[PDB]
Amino acid sequence: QVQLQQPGAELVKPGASVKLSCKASGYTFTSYWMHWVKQRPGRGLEWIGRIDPNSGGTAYNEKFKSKATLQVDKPSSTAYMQLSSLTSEDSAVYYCARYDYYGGSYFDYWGQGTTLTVSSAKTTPPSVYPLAPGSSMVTLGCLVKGYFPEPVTVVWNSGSISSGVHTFPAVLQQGLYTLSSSVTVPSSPWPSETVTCNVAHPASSTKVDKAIGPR
Amino acid sequence: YQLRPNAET
Amino acid sequence: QAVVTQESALTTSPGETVTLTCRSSTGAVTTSNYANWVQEKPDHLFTGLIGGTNNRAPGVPARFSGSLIGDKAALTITGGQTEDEAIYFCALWYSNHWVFGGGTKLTVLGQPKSSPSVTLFPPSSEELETNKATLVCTITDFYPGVVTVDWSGDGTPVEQGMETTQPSKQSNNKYMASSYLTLTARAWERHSQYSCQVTHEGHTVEKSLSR
Ligand SMILES: [Zn+2]
Ligand SMILES: [Zn+2]
Repeated sequence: QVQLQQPGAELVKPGASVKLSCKASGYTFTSYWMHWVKQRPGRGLEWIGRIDPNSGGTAYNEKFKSKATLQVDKPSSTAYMQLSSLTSEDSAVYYCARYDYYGGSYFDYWGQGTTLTVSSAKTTPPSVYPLAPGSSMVTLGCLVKGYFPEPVTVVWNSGSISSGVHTFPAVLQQGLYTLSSSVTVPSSPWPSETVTCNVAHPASSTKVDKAIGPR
Repeated sequence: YQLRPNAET
Repeated sequence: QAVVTQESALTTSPGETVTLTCRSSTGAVTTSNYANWVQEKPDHLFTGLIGGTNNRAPGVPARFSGSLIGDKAALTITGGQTEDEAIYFCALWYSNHWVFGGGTKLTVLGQPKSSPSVTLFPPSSEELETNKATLVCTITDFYPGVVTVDWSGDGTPVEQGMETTQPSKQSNNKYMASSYLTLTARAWERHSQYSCQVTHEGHTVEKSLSR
């Protein structure tokens, strides 16, 4: 029942600043230190600093003292970290981790991290292309090419086909995302009966349905 | 080269 | 960063003992470095296990212990379990700041090795109409979760215009991944052989297509 909750993602433009939140529940907020860690899948984890909710006591990584600011709000039991003068280099997942300090010295519970994307790129709808072969059994796909920002939702036949499908994570080249979804069906249903992928990209108020036709 | 405990730890 | 280093990756089996280590570049890891060991399982699920070198964090399995070995910090897992397959991070204290290590990806053989299922997709003529060609190569059902995905154009290795996703855990606990090779329609009209090569556990496999 010890829990730390962090928003899933946040989009911001360079030069802006954000205020990440970490809701604490399941324990007495004031008797545990709270730490913030930055992760850029690429070159690991970096310790930002720590704040003592009880005394307001603060401790920052020298490399982050002009970049971050930590505080908390006791009544709501939530810790905050504001990042300023945002840049692309600030893009990453930010975690809040609960910390015990007594005759102890730990990091026990961690929130799940808020992935911050700092980019001045324009909202771009995805181009949905059918993935078919040209000679269970047959594997069909959908390419969701060049969109921004994330995310996009991919379903098959509105959610009629749920197993055999593999929706891969997005790769990013050029400041534009791309991913693809696969669904394997018996060589009987296709092309006999129909298979369709439904791609939704709310950010661009777009939605595309592609029937996968024989090649 | 850093290390140890302190009053910050 | 102040630089703590760990074993890149290690492999064990259910019921065995495996030990992970942690180096400080400054010198011998000491009790004053308050070694911390953290676990990261699929979908950024981080959990502290050990603190202050050997203090087990409440609500952590007894099979996890911490210590020093030579001039390094150690995380010992006795009687390894399938669920222990995850990434382990070391964290040392240097007077006024914490420094994490790169993390050790631990594999706990908990199931049979499963060869990769590879599918190569040609570019859609819809995408070809805009003048662009994208080759899609999906790789699924492999275990352990390490594969090397290479691209070839006319039997020649390709580095640029290619992105690969880091292996992903499937529902059935096996792994999956995908690779993309982007070309201009014109650059795709002049070459004939296109192949996605996947190396897994010392075994190589290819899926090719000739426009
Ligand atoms: Zn990392
Ligand atoms: Zn501290």
